[PDB]
Amino acid sequence: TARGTPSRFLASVLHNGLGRYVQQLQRLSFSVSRDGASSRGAREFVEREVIDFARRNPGVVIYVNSRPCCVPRVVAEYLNGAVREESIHCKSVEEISTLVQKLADQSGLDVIRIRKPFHTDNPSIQGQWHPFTNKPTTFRGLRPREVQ
Amino acid sequence: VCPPLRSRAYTPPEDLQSRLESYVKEVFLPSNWQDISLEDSRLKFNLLAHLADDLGHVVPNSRLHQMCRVRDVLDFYNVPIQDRSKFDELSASNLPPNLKITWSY
Repeated sequence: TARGTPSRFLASVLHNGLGRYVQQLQRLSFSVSRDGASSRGAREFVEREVIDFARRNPGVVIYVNSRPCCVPRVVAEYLNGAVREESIHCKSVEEISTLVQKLADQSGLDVIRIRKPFHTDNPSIQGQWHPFTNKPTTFRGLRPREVQ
Repeated sequence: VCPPLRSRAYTPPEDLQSRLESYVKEVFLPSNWQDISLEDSRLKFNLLAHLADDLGHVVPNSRLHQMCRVRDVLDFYNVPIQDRSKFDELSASNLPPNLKITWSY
């Protein structure tokens, strides 16, 4: 629930789109296993898709470590320092590809409730409303019931 | 003394047709030698054993029955095979500079 979960405001790491888009994902560590039905999909992904993904995303360093593992994993490290660990255990090649692409397209900001679907650093151009807007001024600034 | 383990890699020889037809003449000669039926067990064994001894590559039992003609034998012996490990294959598959692969095995 929102009250039982932290929340943040919509934001970008370094105003990611103003000057130039920068892929926030920087590192992808695939812990895979030579043997084990759990990492069959991970093995097929390493064989057929990891190279294409690597050449498509030259800004991401991909470390494929094949060691005895019961739960193959993918660790995504983002520019902002965030580290997201996902299990690719018993996932097909298509599922692993979609997960990796989602990690690539996702920023490092925490996946928590976002208070507002928008974020403006300059919300007002004509002047934020205050009680004295839309209020006429009187001669010599006389408040009501003032005698002089 | 156990001989050193043989590598399963096998690259077909360039003079494969000439070697095969020489062995066919040795075993059995007629025109269209590629269609010589290998229905006789004696001749089939002779040809296949000679080819295996010469080339270091033998027909597996699974494909032994389907090697019905000299043409089939030629096809099997011209299709290549490699035994490099998966690590070697991945490393030699032209890995991009941002992809690093290592085994702890």
